[PDB]
Amino acid sequence: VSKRDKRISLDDAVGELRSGMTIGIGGWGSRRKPMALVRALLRSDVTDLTVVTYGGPDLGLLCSAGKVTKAYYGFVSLDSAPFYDPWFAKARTAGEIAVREMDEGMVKCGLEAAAARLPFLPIRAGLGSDVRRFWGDELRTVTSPYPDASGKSETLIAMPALNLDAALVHLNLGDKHGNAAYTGVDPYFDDLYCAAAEKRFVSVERVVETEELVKTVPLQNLILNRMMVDGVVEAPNGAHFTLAGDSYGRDEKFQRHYAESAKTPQAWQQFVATYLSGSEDDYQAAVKKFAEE
Amino acid sequence: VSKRDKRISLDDAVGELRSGMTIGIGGWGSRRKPMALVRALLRSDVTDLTVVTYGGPDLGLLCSAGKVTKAYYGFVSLDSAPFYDPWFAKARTAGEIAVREMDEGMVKCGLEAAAARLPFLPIRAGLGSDVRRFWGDELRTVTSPYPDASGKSETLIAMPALNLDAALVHLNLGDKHGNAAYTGVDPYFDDLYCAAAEKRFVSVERVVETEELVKTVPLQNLILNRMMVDGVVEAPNGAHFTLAGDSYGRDEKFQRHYAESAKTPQAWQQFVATYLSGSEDDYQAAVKKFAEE
Amino acid sequence: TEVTRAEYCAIACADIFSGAGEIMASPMATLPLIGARLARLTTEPDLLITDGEALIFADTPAVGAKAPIEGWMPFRKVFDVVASGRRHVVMGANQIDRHGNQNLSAFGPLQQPTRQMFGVRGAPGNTINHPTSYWVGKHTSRVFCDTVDIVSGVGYDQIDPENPAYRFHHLHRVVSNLGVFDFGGPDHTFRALSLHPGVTADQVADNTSFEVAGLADAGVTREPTDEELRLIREVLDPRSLRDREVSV
Amino acid sequence: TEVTRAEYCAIACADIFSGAGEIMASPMATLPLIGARLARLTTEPDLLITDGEALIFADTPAVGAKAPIEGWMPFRKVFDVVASGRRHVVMGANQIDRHGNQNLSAFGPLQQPTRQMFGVRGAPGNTINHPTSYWVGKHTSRVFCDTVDIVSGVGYDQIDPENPAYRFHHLHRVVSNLGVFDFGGPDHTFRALSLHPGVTADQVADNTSFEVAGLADAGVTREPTDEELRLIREVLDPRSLRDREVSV
Repeated sequence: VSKRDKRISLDDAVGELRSGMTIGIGGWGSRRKPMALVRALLRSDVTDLTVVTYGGPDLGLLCSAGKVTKAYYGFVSLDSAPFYDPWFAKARTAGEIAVREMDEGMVKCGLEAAAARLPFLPIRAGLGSDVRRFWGDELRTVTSPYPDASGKSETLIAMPALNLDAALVHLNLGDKHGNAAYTGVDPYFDDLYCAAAEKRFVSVERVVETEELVKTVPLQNLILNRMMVDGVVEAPNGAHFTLAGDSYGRDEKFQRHYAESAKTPQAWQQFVATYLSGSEDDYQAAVKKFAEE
Repeated sequence: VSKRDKRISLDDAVGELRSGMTIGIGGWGSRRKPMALVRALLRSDVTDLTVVTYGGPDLGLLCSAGKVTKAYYGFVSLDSAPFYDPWFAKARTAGEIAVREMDEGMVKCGLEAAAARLPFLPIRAGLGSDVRRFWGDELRTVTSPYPDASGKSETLIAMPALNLDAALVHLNLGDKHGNAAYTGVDPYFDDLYCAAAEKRFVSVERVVETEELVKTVPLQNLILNRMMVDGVVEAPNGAHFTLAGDSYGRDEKFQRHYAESAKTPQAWQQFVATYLSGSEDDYQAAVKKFAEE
Repeated sequence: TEVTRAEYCAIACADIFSGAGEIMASPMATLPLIGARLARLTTEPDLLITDGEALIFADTPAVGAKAPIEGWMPFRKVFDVVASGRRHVVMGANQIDRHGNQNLSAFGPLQQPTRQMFGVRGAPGNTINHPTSYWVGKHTSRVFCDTVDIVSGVGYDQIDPENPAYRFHHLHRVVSNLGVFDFGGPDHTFRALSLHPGVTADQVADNTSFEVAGLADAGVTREPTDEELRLIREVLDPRSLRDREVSV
Repeated sequence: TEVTRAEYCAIACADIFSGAGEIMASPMATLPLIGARLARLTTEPDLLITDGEALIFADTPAVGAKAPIEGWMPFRKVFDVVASGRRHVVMGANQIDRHGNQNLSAFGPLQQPTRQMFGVRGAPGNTINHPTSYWVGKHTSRVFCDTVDIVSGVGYDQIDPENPAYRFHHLHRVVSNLGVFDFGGPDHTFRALSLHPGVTADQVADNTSFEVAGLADAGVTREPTDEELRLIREVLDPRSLRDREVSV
């Protein structure tokens, strides 16, 4: 008898997604984004998405394809030059997406609430700010049933659970059952995204044996167990062009090429035809040839 | 210019404590308890304590000295034979302490609330159970301002913050400024105890250079930073007779001797005179001679 | 067939996890532990199991044995698993009443008990969040009593149907040295599903304080398969540790 | 004395942390970063500082340099620090109004801006939880305006005095290329503490949309000590990166 073999292709995983889903995307800004899974989304007809993210070029690419209806985020950033994602900017200034922009800590809190199957968690962040106006009646307060020592009761933001239909995350190593690890200095929040979601897809740089996984990294880096994953995709360089812990840094030159290509119809159509219209292997081959000028 | 040198003695640290304080004690059951700090408490006149703990022989020893007025705990256990702490049992059956016994997960939740300076966090654990009767009106509920998809609003336990006057924790390694790490398979909750407290005392097996600390353990084991510690005590074997990660296992024979000594006046008086009436060095010498029979 | 009462208890504890899928099996006694691991080696390979301390096992080891690991499960993360619902715990019990209220905390008054055990531990969070089953190695009227002294495990008559915070409560099975039970009797009352071979209905009735639903009609616990007997006797419990925890 | 405007800005940014003690200094721009590290090497050695990614520095490095580390501060743990209050952030700002409401999110309507930046980031949580200061390298009436487009940083006129959830709000300083300011004017309004040498009151008034409290009486920013000048010029910013971010 055997544990479930969850290995699937990029297209297989996106084949499990549906238009109208709420999808959380892991990583942070231009850091360990599941970019291969995002490119597989772009090739599909899945659209009308509600996206929950610490936004980077994942959200930009989805906006470039008109696939985003509503976005929950703490920021959108490319981290390095040119810093602002041009497609998010275009979607925003055109009013093409509804936003529930929020404080960065509120994203973590919302995912924690969903992970614990709670309808809300209280938080100070958001009070007194225009986060209240971004959300309107979708963001309410909750009053402590215990007053403070002064006799006054605190009224806090009731951060609602960020329940997800699906989570897309990219990690450095994993086995075929969904045990997975990060390498490098930060897990970001990918464990929380998986715990907040119904369907969980993890791409990894390399699929290894379980025993190989657990002898390669410290215990503390094993941030996904089998209960947190539904499909495992082997995607070497699958975070390109974002950084990926100890595996590789950010492809800064290509990120600049991505951003500049958004500026004109001819440049973007060329970027689409060259990088976004074939397989992941086609993309990786084209990125390799770009690197060699 | 230099960072604060927080190195102090066991008696110095207890000298900062006051009768009537709420003190959280780290570790778990008979696992990495700050036993040297507890013994320093026993030698002092500090009493009338409210104790917050995943209880083990720390709480038993404090109960043996009549130093506990009220106890917040998820359990009390010696983990191994004879499993039940005899002094906690005596205090309970004599009605010598008030208890706010709670589900194990509620302790973590209460410490998290205090760490975040929140008055409560919602939790399911406790509902429908006699945790409600242990606490009475000290434990109230909170209703979600968001109904569930059915139209019904969840009403959950509002776990109050477990704010501490002081935290006592023991870790395997630390520097003289309070950066500290565990070794072995579990941090337990010592970071949360420190974050929940006003005054924070950490005993460590060995005080090392900062650079030695950070090259000995993975990043993820550095569970205390300087903002979480007020005093650092070098206490080799300072968790005896509980286990301590990779440093040493539990002194099972001595734990049995401790428990059996509680049974009679003559045995306990002898245990007090032999182990609890001198310095930590006196205790360690007596435990060494016990080991050699 | 030369199957012992302990071996019937073992396969009954494995059957607790039938249909469990990819959740954490948390057996808190030797027989439920043999059962969980027996299930994992037969029909529930996707169960997660730990070493009882902080490590998730990849392979399924003998009782008291180590195995290669697949993940990390320190105590603080267990509480995340509990809150997520993806778990089925098998707890012991000092008292269980007719609606599944359970006590492992202490006997007597809450603030001055007559006998102290560990306290409520995780029983309140377990029973409010995810499937919970109980193991009782010596089925007596003192265990199965009309009223428990302290409700550490939530029974069915505590549920508020208007409050969805209670919607995950589910007491799956009680396995004892006499048979297999659930709370599927009328009004969610203690109900006999099977009696182990050699156990009579009168023996169950004489050792339960309240009426057991369906007792007169309960069949006999199934035979273990040859494979289950091999796994119990050769792989999981070669040292007969199961027999120490099963009365008659 | 041959001190540049950038060097006055550097010591003014160090003075932000005077009396800070053992908290996390989170400067989000080059001048505040030089200031925080200058403070750490002079009068505030117990400040915690990171590499801006995930590592806590033991020693205090030059801008853009690595140093031996003393701890781990991944992004998820930063949010714990924020909620704990043990932090003083120095943020940039596209707009700051007279009561300290701040905008770094976007310009124009919330759901269809005219210009998009990063969004609110951590500004709401920062300003509600712990001391917050602002750095403005080009002091203009467009930055210091009557009304900000989007309140990402909470100003003093948002505070509900009946709700203790607001009790940790505290905007400490605004340092610009023209001087040092706080919100200690009447009704917690923008107030001049010092003007850097060579800056006139009229220059501040002409480049601020609203009245600056105490402007006519504000003195001149202090001289750096010789030690501060050595640390800025030899240790922290030998490559003159400070001059790139300070206008005139």
